Amino acid sequence: DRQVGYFADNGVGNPLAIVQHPAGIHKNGITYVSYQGPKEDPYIASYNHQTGQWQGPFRAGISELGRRDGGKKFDNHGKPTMLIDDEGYIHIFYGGHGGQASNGKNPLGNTHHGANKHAVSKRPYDISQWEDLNNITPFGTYNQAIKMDNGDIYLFFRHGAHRSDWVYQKSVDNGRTFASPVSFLKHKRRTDIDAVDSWYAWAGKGQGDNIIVSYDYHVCWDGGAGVNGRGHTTERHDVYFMSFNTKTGEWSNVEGEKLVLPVTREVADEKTMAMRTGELWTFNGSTHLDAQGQPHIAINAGIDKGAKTGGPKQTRHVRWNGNEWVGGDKVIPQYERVSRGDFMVTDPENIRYLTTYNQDNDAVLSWWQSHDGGEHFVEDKTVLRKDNASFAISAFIKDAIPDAQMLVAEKVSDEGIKMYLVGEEGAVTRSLVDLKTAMP
Ligand SMILES: [Cl-]
Ligand SMILES: [K+]
Ligand SMILES: [Zn+2]
Repeated sequence: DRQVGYFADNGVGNPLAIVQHPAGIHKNGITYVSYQGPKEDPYIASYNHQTGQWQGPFRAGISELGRRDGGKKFDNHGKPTMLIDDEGYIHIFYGGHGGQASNGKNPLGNTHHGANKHAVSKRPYDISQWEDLNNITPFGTYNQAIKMDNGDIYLFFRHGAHRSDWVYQKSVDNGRTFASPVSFLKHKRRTDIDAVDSWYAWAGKGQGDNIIVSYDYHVCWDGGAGVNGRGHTTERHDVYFMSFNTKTGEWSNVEGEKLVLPVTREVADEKTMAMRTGELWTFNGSTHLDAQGQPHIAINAGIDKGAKTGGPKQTRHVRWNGNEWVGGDKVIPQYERVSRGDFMVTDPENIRYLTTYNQDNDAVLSWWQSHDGGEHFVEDKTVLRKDNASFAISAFIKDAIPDAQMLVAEKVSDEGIKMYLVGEEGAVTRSLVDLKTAMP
């Protein structure tokens, strides 16, 4: 036998992403991890830090996205999001790319394919057996699950495909029933151009009973519209910020001004804009508060080189300094390829990213540290590096301990992808004999 750096070897497509979060959660000495496996089904494993033992992976549900007739080989939008409820049941939200006509008429958006789904463990703290609840709307993409101190559960998602509101559904009974969706970002026709307001959001815990949300704007062009008939692209710009007080129900901007829901583009431009990106095209990141309660934002942006996706985008750091939004500098200086990363912040000046980028054809995952509030970062330890590969990463694990902070997928082909749990220094290893016995 020997120890290997990966805990599973069956990921497909992009098995992880920062937007589907948490992908993993630490509780009581156990780190639970989830990722997208064969047929885009959600798989879950766990590591016991005291005994050194891995369990799983086990399949938690059956995704429609892996059973489509034709189309893109892998969809990836239904990779899993995890939550542990106050009774210890593990919930997995997965499978959705906006629903389809067979599910109904979507009253808050359009559709695409794949009903959004919700599985729960049959027993508390036991990842081996699952049951379906599917008690959330099927018209969902981009699940983000948050549990408050009182046990209430909020699931944030886009209520359909592009031309859809962003919503949450709230449960007060440990995820067994959910109230109807509440729209917090509005989609609607623009009156000045042939496009629809569309959004991408990342919701996370704030302090106290607050949830914080960073988001970018998608110019969702009608077919044949735009410059020289360019038509529909992934064009996105800018980054915005707002907060949700879950006790009162009210939303506000960084200065505490209250917002009427759902927030429109016009209100957002007036009240919640955090950093304009000019002509740069964006891909949203994440947001976290510093020790003074001030929001910091990771936003990816890059030059539009004429592709349907614009061009490669690099992570940049933005923060509220107490009086104004500042920043926008790239985390990796002078880097012009693709970078992604999540960050931790303590004092407002002290920010650390765990970021992936490529050097030549090698995939790198390394820590980058700033002590000047994100104007300059310096690379510190590399936690994982693989030749002839690229990495997909999760957001930081909920309540992570130093040994197990982020999930990484070593993309080489689009199947058989090795999955890694990494900490401050490197991977949490697994016995190869154990892994082979466990792999389904
Ligand atoms: Cl990119
Ligand atoms: K990502
Ligand atoms: Zn669109």
